[PDB]
Amino acid sequence: GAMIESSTTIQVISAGLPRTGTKSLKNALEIIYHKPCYHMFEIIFNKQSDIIKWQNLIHDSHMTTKTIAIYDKLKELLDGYIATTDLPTCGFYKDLMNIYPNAKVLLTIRDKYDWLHSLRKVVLPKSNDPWKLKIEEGDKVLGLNSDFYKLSEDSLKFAFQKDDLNFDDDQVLLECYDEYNRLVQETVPSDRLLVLRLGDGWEPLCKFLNVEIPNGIDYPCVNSHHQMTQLTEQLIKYKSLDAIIHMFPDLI
Ligand SMILES: Nc1ncnc2c1ncn2[C@@H]1O[C@H](COP(=O)(O)O)[C@@H](OP(=O)(O)O)[C@H]1O
Ligand SMILES: CC(C)NC[C@@H]1CCc2cc(CO)c([N+](=O)[O-])cc2N1
Repeated sequence: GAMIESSTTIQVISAGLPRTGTKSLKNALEIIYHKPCYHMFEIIFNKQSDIIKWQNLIHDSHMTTKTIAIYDKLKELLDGYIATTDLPTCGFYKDLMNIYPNAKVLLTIRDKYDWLHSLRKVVLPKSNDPWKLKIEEGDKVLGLNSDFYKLSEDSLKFAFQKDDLNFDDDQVLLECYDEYNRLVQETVPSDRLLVLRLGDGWEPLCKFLNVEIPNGIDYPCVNSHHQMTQLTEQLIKYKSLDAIIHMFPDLI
């Protein structure tokens, strides 16, 4: 197909929750558009200064005139990106739809129990889980402090629309997961939505986006809980990111 000059603006809004293939999608979108895609990894590795901006945004977003102030902040944060995935953005998908009226919406989904088990190993271990101590240690090596965890928890609460949330309760999380995914499919016009099951790969995505399947490039498969466990252990061992970054080429 012909090469065309794509606009550097948000073209794709992904509503999928963490641990649903969002980093693979981020990588795939960057392969298609040759511009960056937002993801929690963007905050952790490139823009930790964004953390307080997202926290402020979530704080203001329970609240027209104040709507515009928030929408402007949302635009500032996403400037120069061509897509959004993952926390903290995914909870804002309805607002992003208004701000970027020509952007299409994706929903990444998977088996709810596989999701919960992935989440527990990586994002939200039970507070009695000894692994949680390793996660906290690896996080410190990356320079992630209490404000990062606050942003993580608050943006999940915001996505699930729940003033508080027993994070140690599987049944609660499973119910929020199903309800969240259900509400996305109800809220977004089917013309504007593509639902992607883990493992679907390039074809339905590229069709939806009217682009050619990348030549000879397999659809990304990254950010497994096994890989994140290795990253955590390596961070603990070497006490820096830069010491090991060459060992995780596509992941980061
Ligand atoms: N192309 C692909 N095919 C199958 N699973 C994939 C995949 N890309 C990512 N995943 C899975 O999606 C999860 C990561 O999602 P996210 O990037 O949103 O955190 C991981 O699940 P597991 O932890 O169960 O291995 C990872 O294995
Ligand atoms: C030791 C290091 C690997 N820990 C970082 C971890 C794993 C990556 C990660 C990803 C997300 C969302 O994709 C969130 N989140 O939901 O805020 C938190 C974290 N925290």
